[PDB]
Amino acid sequence: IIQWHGATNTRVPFGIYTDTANADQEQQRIYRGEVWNYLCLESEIPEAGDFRTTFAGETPIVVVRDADQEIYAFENRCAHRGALIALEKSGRTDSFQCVYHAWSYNRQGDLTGVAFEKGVKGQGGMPASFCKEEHGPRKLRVAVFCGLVFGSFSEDVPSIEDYLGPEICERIERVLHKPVEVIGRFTQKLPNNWKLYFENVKDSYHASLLHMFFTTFELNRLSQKGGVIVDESGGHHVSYSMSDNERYRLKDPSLLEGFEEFEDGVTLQILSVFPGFVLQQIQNSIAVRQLLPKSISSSELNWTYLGYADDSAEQRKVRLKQANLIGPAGFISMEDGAVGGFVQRGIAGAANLDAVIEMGGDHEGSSEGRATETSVRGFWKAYRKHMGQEMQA
Amino acid sequence: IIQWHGATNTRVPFGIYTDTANADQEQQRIYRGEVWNYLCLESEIPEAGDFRTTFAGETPIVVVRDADQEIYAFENRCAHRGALIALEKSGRTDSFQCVYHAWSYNRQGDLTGVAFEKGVKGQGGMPASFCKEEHGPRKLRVAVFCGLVFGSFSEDVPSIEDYLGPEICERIERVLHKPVEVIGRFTQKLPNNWKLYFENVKDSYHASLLHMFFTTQKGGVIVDESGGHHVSYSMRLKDPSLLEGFEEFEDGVTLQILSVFPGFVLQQIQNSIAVRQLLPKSISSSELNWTYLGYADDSAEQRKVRLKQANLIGPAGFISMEDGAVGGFVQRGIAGAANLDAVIEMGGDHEGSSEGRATETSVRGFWKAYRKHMGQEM
Amino acid sequence: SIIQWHGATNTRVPFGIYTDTANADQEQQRIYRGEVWNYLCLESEIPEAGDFRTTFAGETPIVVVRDADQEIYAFENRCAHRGALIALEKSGRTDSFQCVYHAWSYNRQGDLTGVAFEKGVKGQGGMPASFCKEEHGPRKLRVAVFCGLVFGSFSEDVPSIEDYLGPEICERIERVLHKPVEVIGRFTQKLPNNWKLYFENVKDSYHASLLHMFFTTFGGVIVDESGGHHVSYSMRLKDPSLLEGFEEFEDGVTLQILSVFPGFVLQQIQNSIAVRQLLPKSISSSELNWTYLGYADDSAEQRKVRLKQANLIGPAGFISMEDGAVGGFVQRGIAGAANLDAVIEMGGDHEGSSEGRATETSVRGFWKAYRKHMGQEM
Amino acid sequence: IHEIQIAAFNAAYAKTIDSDVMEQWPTFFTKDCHYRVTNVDNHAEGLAAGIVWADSQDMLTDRISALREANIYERHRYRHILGLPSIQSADATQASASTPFLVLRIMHTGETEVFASGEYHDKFTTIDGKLRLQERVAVCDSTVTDTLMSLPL
Amino acid sequence: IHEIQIAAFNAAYAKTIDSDVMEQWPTFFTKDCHYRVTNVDNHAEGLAAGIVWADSQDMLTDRISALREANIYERHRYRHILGLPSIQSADATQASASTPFLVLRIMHTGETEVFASGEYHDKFTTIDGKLRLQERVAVCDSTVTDTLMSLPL
Amino acid sequence: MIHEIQIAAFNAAYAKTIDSDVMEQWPTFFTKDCHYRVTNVDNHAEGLAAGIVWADSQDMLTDRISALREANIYERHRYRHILGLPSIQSADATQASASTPFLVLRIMHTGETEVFASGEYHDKFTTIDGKLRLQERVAVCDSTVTDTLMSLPL
Ligand code: FES
Ligand code: FES
Ligand code: FES
Ligand SMILES: [Fe+2]
Ligand SMILES: [Fe+2]
Ligand SMILES: [Fe+2]
Repeated sequence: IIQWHGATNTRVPFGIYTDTANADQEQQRIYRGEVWNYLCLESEIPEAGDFRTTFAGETPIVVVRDADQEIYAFENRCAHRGALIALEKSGRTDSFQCVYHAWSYNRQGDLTGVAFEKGVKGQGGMPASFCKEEHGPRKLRVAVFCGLVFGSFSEDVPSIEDYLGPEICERIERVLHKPVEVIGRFTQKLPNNWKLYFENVKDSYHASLLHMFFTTFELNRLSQKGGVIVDESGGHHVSYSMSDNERYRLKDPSLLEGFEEFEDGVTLQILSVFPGFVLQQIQNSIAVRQLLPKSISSSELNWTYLGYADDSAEQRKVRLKQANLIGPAGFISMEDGAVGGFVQRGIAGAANLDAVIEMGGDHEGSSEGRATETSVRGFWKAYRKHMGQEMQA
Repeated sequence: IIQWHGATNTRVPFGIYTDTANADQEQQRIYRGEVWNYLCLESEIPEAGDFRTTFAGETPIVVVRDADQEIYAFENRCAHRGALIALEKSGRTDSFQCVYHAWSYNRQGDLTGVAFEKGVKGQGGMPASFCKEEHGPRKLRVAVFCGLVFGSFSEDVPSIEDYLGPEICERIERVLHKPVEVIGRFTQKLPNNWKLYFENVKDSYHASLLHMFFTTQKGGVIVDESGGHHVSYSMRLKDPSLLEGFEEFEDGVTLQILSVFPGFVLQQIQNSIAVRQLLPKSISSSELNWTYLGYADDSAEQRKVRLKQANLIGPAGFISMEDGAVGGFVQRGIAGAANLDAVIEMGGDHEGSSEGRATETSVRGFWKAYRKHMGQEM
Repeated sequence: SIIQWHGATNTRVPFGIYTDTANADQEQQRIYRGEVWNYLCLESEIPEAGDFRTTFAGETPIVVVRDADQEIYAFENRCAHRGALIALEKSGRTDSFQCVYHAWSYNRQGDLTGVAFEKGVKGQGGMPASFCKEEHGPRKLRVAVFCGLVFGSFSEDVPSIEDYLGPEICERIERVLHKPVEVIGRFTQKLPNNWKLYFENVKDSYHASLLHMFFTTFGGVIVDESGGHHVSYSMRLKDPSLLEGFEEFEDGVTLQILSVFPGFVLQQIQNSIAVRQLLPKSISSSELNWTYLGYADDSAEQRKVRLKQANLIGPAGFISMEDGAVGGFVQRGIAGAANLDAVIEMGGDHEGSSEGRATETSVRGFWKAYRKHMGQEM
Repeated sequence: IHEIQIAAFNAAYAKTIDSDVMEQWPTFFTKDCHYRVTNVDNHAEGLAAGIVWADSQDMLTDRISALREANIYERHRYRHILGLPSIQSADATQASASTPFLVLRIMHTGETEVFASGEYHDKFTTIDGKLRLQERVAVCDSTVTDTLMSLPL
Repeated sequence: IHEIQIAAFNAAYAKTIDSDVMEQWPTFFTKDCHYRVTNVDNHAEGLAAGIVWADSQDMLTDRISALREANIYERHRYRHILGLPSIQSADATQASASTPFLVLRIMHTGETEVFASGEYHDKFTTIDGKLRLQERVAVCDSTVTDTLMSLPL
Repeated sequence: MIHEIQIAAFNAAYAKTIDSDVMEQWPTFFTKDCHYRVTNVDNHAEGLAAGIVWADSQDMLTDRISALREANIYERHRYRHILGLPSIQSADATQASASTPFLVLRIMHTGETEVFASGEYHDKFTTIDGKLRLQERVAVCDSTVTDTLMSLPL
């Protein structure tokens, strides 16, 4: 049914974007497997009891700051009959208590209380064989890296620094180097399979072809070196780009003027981490994105826009202006939203055929130049490894 | 998958609420098996030719009064090419006639006319091997009990009386003792598999836990022999007339909730009387049809009391609003847990009548009847 | 099993054929992308070099385009790189097609013409030396044009259009499309049913004066060789200018409705001329695209006649409105009956004409063609 | 003629259709009116056909007659939600105006959907007392109609 | 006492519910008010029951209290889109009118649906200067409520 | 004095400009020095400043419309706005603080209609040479979700 052409990722079967049994396996082997799922920023849950609800793949999750200053995460599912435990997007709690029969849970998600556990007036309640310690939602391992909070179902996933690898760690560190502040949340519903979007974000090939904004309004743009890094797993990547004045056939060029801040020269750094996290820096526009599967045919992109806690009002205003480049109405980003749906619909009659991904060769290693699909093939290397779909060469 | 842990109803596999192939078998083995499906009240079709269109499970039904008080029910499906026969929620008719090709049907669902059956000009028409007699929608057995009309596709289903059993029959009789009148209809669409609402109505355990209104009483539960049917009973507002009522029952029971597999509820809360019909719609949705009742003999002061008490029930019920959403929280909480099990052990594995709140006996009771109908006992 | 035929006869149709989603995938393979001709558009709608329209064959998106040699070409709307739709407009005019994703470009035949950065940029990246453009492109269709009707097929083996139509169909088409036509409106009607119920409907002479009561208030059919195609022929209003007409066909035929497997209709009802394209969408929904026509030679009075008669057709038509709904009556009447059969026994199957009022020979004809194509014969 | 007079006439027009007092709907038009239901694509290309096409009040009455007496369809209602009219030109007795609209359809069995939206393109005139339509063309945003269109917009 | 009068009351009624400043909702009614939410079916057959049924301002105050402090539901908001009212009769102080409404529900999670539509059947009085509802009956076009109704229409 | 009906006729011209895709006129509803932003109730409750669109000059608006015409790739589609009656917070003869409910439907060129956004505009109006002009418009959307992309402004 779901057959890869060969051992390379130069050919992807179009059926991988519409097969529902395959999508169920994604939930077991990816989302609840040996990966780290992006939950939220530490700064968004700073006081003891502060929690947010979100997802890992399809599975609802709660993430919460406890009184020892650590962050815990568990499955958002009551151990009695399955009810969501936490019903708010965010809030502040002592204990969690399921609304349905008042079972109680501490901030690690251990079951602490069962209504009428030992009966009322000597009648009913639980058998002796019911032990509260044997009954709770699944707990996630939690890792914090530069304020990014990630969760995993698996006791066997590598530590976060090892999962990420050295190249990715340093580049996360380069942007997330001092306190940040959330300045905006927006969600984009995508009309495609989650994978079309994650491929797209890795896809340096389309940067100056799909997105015409820069070429359209360019007058005096100084030219840049572009490259791609892929970690050894293949699952993670960074895309980067690096008179005196840039000039644009724009009535208000302020849109595009900013200030040096990275001591860097890198004007664009887009970083992805398997299976669904993005950190971006586009001049002074900083953001994180969380990508979640929703049905075989749709997914969700959750954006968190950032400034730095030390921003001056002027600097802030630069970020707020550059933000027009990104998000659902981004001068760049609006197009990333639609293009996966173009693929989802172009392949309607083609579930037996394959995508051709041959730019920059047949492997998944780092590369100078944008005219490569190495980071795309990279995604599928990590995908096929989690999924048990590798082939002998 | 939809694997039961063992013969116990202490563990229910979460997949039972999501597996579409199981749902199809529910349609064959429950709705069109040995059950009684609730259709409507006899007073809602009082005159010959009064009909209503409803469902048994997924299957559309016509229920209709004919001559001499007789009520009949059949599949709302033309025996020609399968068009709905009756297109109205309710009306009054001599004859059913299909709008497609003008086949007609009596009040019992027998085929009584085929357009151009004999041909026209001895051109075309049916072959001589064609007997109106041998073509018809499926007919349902009909049963009336204290005004409640029920329908079954099954010739082997026991009598309405044996199906309910004696306990349930008396508790039905208790509320439906004299003529009733419909004072309102509302439908509440539920964002869960039907089974979650049904377990919820039988779930005495949440009563005073989920519903934090009804505190700002001796309890107990009857379960029938099969497990399918159940009774729950109990015996700083600025305008507290919401809660003022009057004695009406010889017995001081102030709450009787009663369920009949696979989707019928009779409620008495104070002076608030209602019937509920639960219908599956998709794997993750269902529909609950409310009929609010008074008695024919209500005084004007009495009717008004029902009208204010209704604030407790229905889609915006101070109680019932919570019963609507809670199945949806289950449906969504288990999104990542199809291979795991609901833990249903309050009051052990007992599946019979009990006194007290701290049990889930009638919930397990529903699973015993369900696995019986579905052929999923171990 | 819900799709098991009852015999080699087409007098029984299994109701599961309208709901089984594996079977619908097979339809895509064996009908839409098999030995058929799918209607795309009129040649007059794409009259100049480079003019194109996007449409579907079955579920598969298509581009249909005029080139400089006066010829018309059609190819799958799928970029041979990663799958994006190529053309995103319903209609336009272009030199080359270019994918918006990574700017691969195609000629008006659908060959891949250009790969962005095939040889890298600044000598970095690009394709391997083994890559070859010639080896990648979307599936190209055969195109046939008959009396301005543009059809497309994916199959090398489909008969020529005239042979596919048969002689009787060809002349009935030639009778309506004899001089230049002009589009006078487009409307789409989404149908709440499986496509096959609509296509059966259009062939169903039996319903004509039963379902549609407009005429009593205020026959004859032919099937092709295949069964696939058919023809239906006919030889108190405050303002009766609605039905006022004029002679234009030198034969007195006042109604000619003609269908071409698996989803083209050409209709003439008095002076109301239209083409219909029927496209499947999901298992239980389809789409009916109406193209209202006039003759290029219409006078003003003639044209206004067409405009007025159009009140008979389309989504609000005095006839058509009932055609759009009746499919959904069948789709919903069979909800509990996936296991049962449509009964299609009316009229005899023979060489030549039949009286339309009392036969189902055209419907049976659809099923003979269908089973043939689907490999479902017995 | 001000926008709120047209708004007021629009309220009555909409109320008429929404409450299924359909026999009153023709009375809103002159004896020799044009009424048409169409969409933006047709409008854009100057195509003249309509889903409904009438050039007299009589034809509207007949359409309604047929709804009452002949046509078979499942019961459903509309809900019209109109915006403020825009006037392109107006006298003391005539106006060209457009009005944005949204029409929900609620099947008798309960389902509610956005059935149509767009703007009416109107020519208005004053007979005696109040406003009267000489032309109303409903230019619908969508080229798609779900199932059938039985009540006029 | 005309349309724009009523429309302006409605706007503030709607702003009240929509902006979750719900404590003030009951102040829109007289102390001896009638408030019912029903549907066209119930209304056509003269059936009196209400999804909500109140015959005093205080009863409404309690609904809002139950909503703030007692009842369990997932966070959501409403968005009212009202059409222009239409007057059956008016004097200087007392009015019968009806306003068409659409009410969208937006879950806190993001999903928007048409949740209810219909007309308000209204009885207005004056209470020194400012308009007040004697009676509002929200007559819904649909007999179906999705999941639950907690905020008033 | 600025009253509710000057604002509503202003809103109707605003909507008409977008719905009919005469988008070159949209920026002229605004002062040279305007603020325009598109946001959602959550950002507004928590005081967050970012916008899906964020403009502090008319020129910013014009630039947006130019990108729409010349640069950006998107499937064609239309909006239909349905506006309710404004209510005015503050007001004199030149200026008003005001709010107006909106519904925006998106209709794809292929036919689908969906409720695309709903909420309220939060306006600061001034008067230049006779009629209104927005010094500030903040579209506060009831939903945090945008379907696919937002191309046309609200
Ligand atoms: S489902 Fe949570 S306490 Fe019962
Ligand atoms: S389907 Fe009912 S008469 Fe033909
Ligand atoms: S998908 Fe068409 S160029 Fe890449
Ligand atoms: Fe991009
Ligand atoms: Fe309850
Ligand atoms: Fe017909």
